[PDB]
Amino acid sequence: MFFINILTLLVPILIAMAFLTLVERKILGYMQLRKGPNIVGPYGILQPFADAMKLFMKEPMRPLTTSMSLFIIAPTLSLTLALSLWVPLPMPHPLINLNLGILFILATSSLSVYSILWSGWASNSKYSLFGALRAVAQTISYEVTMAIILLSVLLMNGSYSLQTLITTQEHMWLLLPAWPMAMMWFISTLAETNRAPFDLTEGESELVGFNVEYAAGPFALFFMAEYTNIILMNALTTIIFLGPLYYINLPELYSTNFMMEALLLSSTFLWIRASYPRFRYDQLMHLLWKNFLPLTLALCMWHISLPIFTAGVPPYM
Amino acid sequence: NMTLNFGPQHPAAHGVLRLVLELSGEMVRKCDPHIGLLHRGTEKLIEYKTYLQALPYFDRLDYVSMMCNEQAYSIAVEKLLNIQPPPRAQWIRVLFGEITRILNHIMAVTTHALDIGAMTPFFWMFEEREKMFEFYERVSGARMHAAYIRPGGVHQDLPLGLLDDIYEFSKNFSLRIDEVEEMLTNNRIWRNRTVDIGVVTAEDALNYGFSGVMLRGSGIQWDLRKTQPYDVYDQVEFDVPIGSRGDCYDRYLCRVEEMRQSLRIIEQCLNKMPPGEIKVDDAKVSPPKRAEMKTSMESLIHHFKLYTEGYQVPPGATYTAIEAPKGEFGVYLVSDGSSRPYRCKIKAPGFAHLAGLDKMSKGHMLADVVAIIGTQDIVFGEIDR
Amino acid sequence: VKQDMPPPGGYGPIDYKRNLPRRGLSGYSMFAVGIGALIFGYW
Amino acid sequence: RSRAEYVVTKLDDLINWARRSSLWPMTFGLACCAVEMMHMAAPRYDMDRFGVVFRASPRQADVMIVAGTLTNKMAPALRKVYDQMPEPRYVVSMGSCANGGGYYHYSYSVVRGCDRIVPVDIYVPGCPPTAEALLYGILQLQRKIKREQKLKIWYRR
Amino acid sequence: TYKYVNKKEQESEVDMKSATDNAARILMWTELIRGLGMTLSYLFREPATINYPFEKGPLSPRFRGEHALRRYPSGEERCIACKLCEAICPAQAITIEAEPRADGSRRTTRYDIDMTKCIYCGFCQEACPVDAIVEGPNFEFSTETHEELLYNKEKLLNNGDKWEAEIAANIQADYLYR
Amino acid sequence: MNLYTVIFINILLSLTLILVAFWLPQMNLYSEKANPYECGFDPTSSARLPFSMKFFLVAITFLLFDLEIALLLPLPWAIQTIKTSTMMIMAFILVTILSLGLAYEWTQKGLEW
Amino acid sequence: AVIPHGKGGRSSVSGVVATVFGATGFLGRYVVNHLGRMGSQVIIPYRCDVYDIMHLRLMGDLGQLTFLEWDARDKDSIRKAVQHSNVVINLIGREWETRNFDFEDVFVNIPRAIAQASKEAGVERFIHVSHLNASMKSSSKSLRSKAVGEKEVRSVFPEAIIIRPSDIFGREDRFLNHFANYRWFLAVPLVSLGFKTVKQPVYVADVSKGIVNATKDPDAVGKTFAFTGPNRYLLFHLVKYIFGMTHRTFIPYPLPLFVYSWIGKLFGLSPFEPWTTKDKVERIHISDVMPTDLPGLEDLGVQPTPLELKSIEVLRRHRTYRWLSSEIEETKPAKTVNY
Amino acid sequence: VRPRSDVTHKQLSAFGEYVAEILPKYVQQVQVSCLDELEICIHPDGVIPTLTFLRDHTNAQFKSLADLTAVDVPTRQNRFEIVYNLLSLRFNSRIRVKTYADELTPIDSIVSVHIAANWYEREVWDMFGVFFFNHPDLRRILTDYGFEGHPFRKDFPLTGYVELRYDDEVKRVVAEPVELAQEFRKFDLNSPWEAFPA
Ligand SMILES: NC(=O)C1=CN([C@@H]2O[C@H](COP(=O)(O)OP(=O)(O)OC[C@H]3O[C@@H](n4cnc5c(N)ncnc54)[C@H](OP(=O)(O)O)[C@@H]3O)[C@@H](O)[C@H]2O)C=CC1
Ligand code: SF4
Ligand code: SF4
Repeated sequence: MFFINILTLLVPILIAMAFLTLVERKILGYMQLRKGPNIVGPYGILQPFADAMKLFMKEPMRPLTTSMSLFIIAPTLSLTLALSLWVPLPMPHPLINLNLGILFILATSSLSVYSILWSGWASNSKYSLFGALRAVAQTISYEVTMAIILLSVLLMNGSYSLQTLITTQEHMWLLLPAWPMAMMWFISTLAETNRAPFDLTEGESELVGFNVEYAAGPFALFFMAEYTNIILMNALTTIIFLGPLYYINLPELYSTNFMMEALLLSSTFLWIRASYPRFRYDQLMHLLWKNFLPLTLALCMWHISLPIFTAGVPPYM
Repeated sequence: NMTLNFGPQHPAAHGVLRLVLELSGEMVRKCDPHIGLLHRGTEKLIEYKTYLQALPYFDRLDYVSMMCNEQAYSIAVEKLLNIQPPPRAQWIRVLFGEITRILNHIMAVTTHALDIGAMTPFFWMFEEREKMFEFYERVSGARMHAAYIRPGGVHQDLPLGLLDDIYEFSKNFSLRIDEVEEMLTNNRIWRNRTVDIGVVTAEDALNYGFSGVMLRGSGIQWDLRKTQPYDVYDQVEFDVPIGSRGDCYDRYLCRVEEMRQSLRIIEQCLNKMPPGEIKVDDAKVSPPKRAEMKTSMESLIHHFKLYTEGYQVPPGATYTAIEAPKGEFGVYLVSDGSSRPYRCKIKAPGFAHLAGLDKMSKGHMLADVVAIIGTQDIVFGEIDR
Repeated sequence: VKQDMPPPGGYGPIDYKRNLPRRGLSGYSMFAVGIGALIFGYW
Repeated sequence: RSRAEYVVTKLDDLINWARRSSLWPMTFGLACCAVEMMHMAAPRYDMDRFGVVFRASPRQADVMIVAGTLTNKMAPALRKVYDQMPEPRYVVSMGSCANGGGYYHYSYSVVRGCDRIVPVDIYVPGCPPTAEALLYGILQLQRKIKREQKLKIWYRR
Repeated sequence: TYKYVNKKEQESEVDMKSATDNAARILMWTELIRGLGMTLSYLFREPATINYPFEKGPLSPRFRGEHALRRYPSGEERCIACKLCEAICPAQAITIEAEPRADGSRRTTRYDIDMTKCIYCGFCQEACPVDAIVEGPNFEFSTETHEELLYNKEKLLNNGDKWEAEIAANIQADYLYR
Repeated sequence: MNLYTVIFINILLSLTLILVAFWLPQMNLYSEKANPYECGFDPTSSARLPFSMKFFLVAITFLLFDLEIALLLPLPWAIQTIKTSTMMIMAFILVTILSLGLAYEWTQKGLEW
Repeated sequence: AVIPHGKGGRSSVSGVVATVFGATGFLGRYVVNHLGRMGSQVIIPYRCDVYDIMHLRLMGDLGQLTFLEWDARDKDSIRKAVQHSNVVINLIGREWETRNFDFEDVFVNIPRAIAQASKEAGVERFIHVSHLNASMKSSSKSLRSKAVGEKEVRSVFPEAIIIRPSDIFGREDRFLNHFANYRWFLAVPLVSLGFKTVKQPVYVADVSKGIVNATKDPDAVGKTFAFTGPNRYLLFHLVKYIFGMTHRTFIPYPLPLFVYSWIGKLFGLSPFEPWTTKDKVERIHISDVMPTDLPGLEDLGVQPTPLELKSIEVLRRHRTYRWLSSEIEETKPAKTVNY
Repeated sequence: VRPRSDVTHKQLSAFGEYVAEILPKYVQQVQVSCLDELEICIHPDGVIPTLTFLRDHTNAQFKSLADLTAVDVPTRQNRFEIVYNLLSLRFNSRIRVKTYADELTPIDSIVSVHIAANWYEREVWDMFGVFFFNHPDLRRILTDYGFEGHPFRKDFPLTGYVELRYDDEVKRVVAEPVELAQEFRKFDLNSPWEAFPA
């Protein structure tokens, strides 16, 4: 039964991963006055499966100058961490409820920065290092504010367990309070998934990036990872800040609304991508260290003070 | 320092540029652009081809502003023949010349964004661009590479429905500029990527021979369309969009204004196009009409000789410059009395601009260079020739 | 005789100037919205 | 149906469908023909609909649409990018400049065709080969990819 | 007549109200939200793409497309080998050699348009006195092998016979203009 | 264990994918197909040579700010501490002193890439 | 015939219309290269899908290379291929007896039918290629079967040249790559510790040029040339040398062949292309025969090219980034054995 | 017949005299075409001096270099005819200063006077072979890296002497002497009858 549950979480998520790609190629399309992929299958539903098969069949290329492990470990790590981080998400009931759940999500995300570092060293191709060193920096920087923003949240939740927020948000979303950080969580979620406004990790016009020397299957796994993440981080926004209504008698309306909010915020980063030009490498770090980190550290203190003098210290457990 | 080709196949270069960089980390210290990847021998081939059979070559030098290019050869050859195009033809060349500057600017503004990372502006305008090519195809038969503007006059009369269709496109086009206007002109992300990047001082721009929006962007007031009015640019009213400071933003804003000013010129041309003939009536210079060559001997002889041998323009040499969308496009045509030219130096607004990349991209990151090439509107056909 | 020409009286007028609309909520009013959310949210 | 032959015919039909449905062309445009495809990528004739999505990294690309003249200075490169593309790979030569020398055939700086440099699968004709015309050529590549029977040949080899 | 773009006419001194409006613009990304609205708007517009095989992008009569050699209604091929179509071809594409046919008429023994050499200028359409060589409407003639693109008299005459009905209609529509 | 079960399936799923990816596809590999890759011309350098990072002082700081965060992480349990006054007095001092570290990072060329 | 006009390069004519049935091969690729360079008309019968023969298209000029669909079991396909050729070159061969084709077929059965038809057609000359040192009694079924063929084809086609090449040295060859690829294997087995099986490699091009020269020379009729090489080698130096250029450790450990023939049997089972072959193994330890015979290279006009000279290009792909820049001069040469 | 204003043919003519007078050490001929274009002709040594006077003279400011080109008249002893076309945004007029240079008698470089010429001078060396002293970095711009011969010279074959193809044997692109499959048909076009006295 546990395996059944393991399958129920991973298989559906992976399929959702696939169709996000399709949805990204139609919502971007209609925004740009074009139908998008509808000719393969009905309305393009078979389109994600089609290139998956093309990608795996095409010859994986191992560059003459390439490590053969820091090359194959990197995608495996990227897919493994991203699919793994869905293990504790408390859609209604979580699967593996962890008392220090949010620290698990923060730690697992942090490990993905290596895959970028390992793939870049493995490729030993310019246009790759230039992509990994800047990339690791972006990801790491957007971790420092990412973590502080969560610590502010937790202090108003009382615990690190993601399951507690379902009881914290039984009367109001944590967006109303703490909206200023939501925005800053959303922008940081955009950086950590290397999506558009912050896609310098792999800029195409700039260093076509970390994936240039990777093809076929090796390419797909990260690929899958990114998109699953795209969902996971959006889902964490939909639990931590937008709290779906929870009724203990019927758990699925929690998951039904979790479904609706996650899809809309997942739709939002798709919409952000088409709408904005990409930021400069230093313009990106200028935002986090200058614009956001002082806001976050100060609002972090406000969230240690709001509890005490408003006699609202949250109940542990 | 490090060296990256940042070269061919990049999605930043047009596909045909080798920009050997000397990146110190991310900052770029020196650029040594290696053009020549699309040198086709355009000017050594023209010497072996008659004046009409060399027109086509001029539609392929800057391949995004075809007709304005072929208005520079047409004006040159016409000068050397002391012949002038008929009144309707001159309006048609000005009508097609501004459709080409809207077409080049949609090319330059949207592809610049494609390089920076904004995807959607390209798709919205490119649909508006095929609407425009249709106008080329409906008047010449080729979507691009028309060959419509002939050394004397233009080749065929406008079909009977084109001016109504150009009104409907021009009527609704400005909202389309307004729409990318909102999506890419105040985005802090665009401004940051474009503002204060590649500033070029006024005297430096004149000294480097920039001569284009690059000249106007830094505040120098020079438009060959008002200063030295070629064709009818003396009977149409427009405002040159001079920018103030020179950052890649002021240059973008100028390019968006010229699209708007060109709609003002296109409006006047549709409102005031004269009834008349589209090609000069000298059979010696412009071919005879299809019915005439099939019923009058003097016309068949003139058709046979013009197509087989040529105009035989009188010996001389001229440098004729017109304001092509990129900048001053000039042809120095040296002519012996023969029907085929002796030399045809195509001055390309672009050979001068690409030279400026090293000076303009000074103290700038790898990413800034992508914007610097984008704001020169460089098409390597014109530079490589 | 019949050649493609502007309609009699000329064509109508075409707009070229930017028509970007300055439509938005005033800044003070805007601040209040977010501030109010926080103020209430905290309570 | 039941026959090791039928299973091997159906499965390539599957393998061929995947390659046919998702052809990722390479972001490599020379001269002007690249514009006449930027029009194919554009809204009147979307290419994505058919599956194709421009991807710069040769390493992640299935079709190389050579657009424009291949000068004798870009030849040594085209071959490199063709050589660095993943194995399943196809070439579409667009433009009379590329399939044959076109205007500029007799130039000293132009290779008279990309067929001299890279093996070419479909030749799309026209000075600016129209954008539908490229789309017909890409669709003709898809007809060529459907006909290929790699698994059948391995079985009866 | 000139026009300043990006030139600030004057120094508006900050007024709290102004400052707030601005600060709000930076803090709550107001202009960024403006941009998102534009793209959401189009998402709701009808896409402009055409089913390519089922629907075709419109081409009017002058479209040059693919070369064809026409024949008189009687059945006598129009070309009389004057060979000025060869003279005016910019790319040297057309190669013509002729000899008096047995009938005694002038005709071309070999007429070879190298389409890869041809840049589809349409001057040949222009130059022909009998208008035997025409730019036919078809643009879809992509070929697997380079040799197929080279065209001899028999392919062009066959191309002419296949598309004669539309070629005649197209020339019918545009001849007054020429 | 329950976590161990999930994780090994997670690695298995990824290792399964990569394996298929390398053995199913057919492969033919002349050099120049595997050679390094820099836009179509020879690299013209080692592609691993010393690469300068203009972000010299930003990098060092991140590490210091990370640690502060660390110290800021125990807060959730420390909120319930009976003292409260000392808690906040401590936490506010930590956040303020690090932020000043940042302040000096800004003031100095650090964080100015 | 076709009078030879031109300057000598592509777009010129040499007048050799030649069916070449196994062109897709490693040797083949080279044969079509020169034939195409010279300007000869080359008909390439092929069975593999068009995708795989694309590599042959750019070779040769337009209308100079013609590809025909052909099946070995179907006699009619061979019939039409040689219809209009005047030179037929046979390079049909394999190392792994495939499910539907036996060594006899690939070497003796098929290459007969082919020359047989060629005669019916009236082709001026047929060149048949069989492995060097091929006794009708040689251990490897392959070599013996090949020997069987060179006899037969002489009765189907008299005065048919029979070049008999040694194992070939070239990029994409086995002789050199096989050993270099033993890297995957931690230890590199070598029967008799790689001794007493002196081997003389021959560059592929030399072989190709030789073959081509045959097509255009009256001196070769019924000749059984033997392209051999510029220097012989005990398998030991060869193996190490290879590993030397590859810059990978060399660990020669002797392996009793009786057991090793078994290892060949193992890989030999591969459904897909077999890595090694029982018939291979024997061949590898089958000593190169001495050079007393109608000479090949030089005799046919090409001076052999030493192995060390081009080895760097063949073995480069097997090196690691660390050694990629390393050059031949840095490395040492192997030693020959006039024995 | 084109409309011609003699105002210009008079203005430009006068200026020509003015330049000539001011720079008599180098100006050999100064003509105005029937197309109202001035074309001071200077001894090659006057390259630096004549340009500088035009770039920096209050009564003749010629700030930008429109183009630098070299026609090649093989008959002429001095084969090349370097032509510099300049523009004066202040006086809205263009002038052309043309000098003569033989193959191995180099001209001075004006990169100092106008930096626009940095590239065009490299273009003239690559195509015609004229050499420019004191040039910062003269090196082929348009031709291939290993190209031998200067292409726009009238004595260079159009098709050239080398063409490129990929050779499998050597797995690398390889030059070969040009072999063309349809030579450029050299139509003779000049008519045996003249047009006017000119
Ligand atoms: N080291 C060497 O290479 C040596 C080779 N030789 C001889 O030279 C010849 C060429 O060798 P090489 O090129 O390496 O051989 P390959 O393994 O490269 O194959 C040669 C060609 O034969 C074709 N072929 C093989 N089996 C069949 C079949 N059953 N039906 C139809 N065609 C077939 C193959 O076509 P496809 O792949 O399409 O099936 C291939 O193109 C061989 O015959 C061999 O006996 C002699 C001495 C040394
Ligand atoms: S083919 Fe016609 S269009 Fe395509 S590049 Fe050559 S010239 Fe430009
Ligand atoms: S011009 Fe018309 S008629 Fe005269 S040859 Fe060419 S095609 Fe035949």
